[PDB]
Amino acid sequence: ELYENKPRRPYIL
Repeated sequence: ELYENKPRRPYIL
């Protein structure tokens, strides 16, 4: 729904 795509693009790949 929101910007829940944060754990898909972690600071450390």
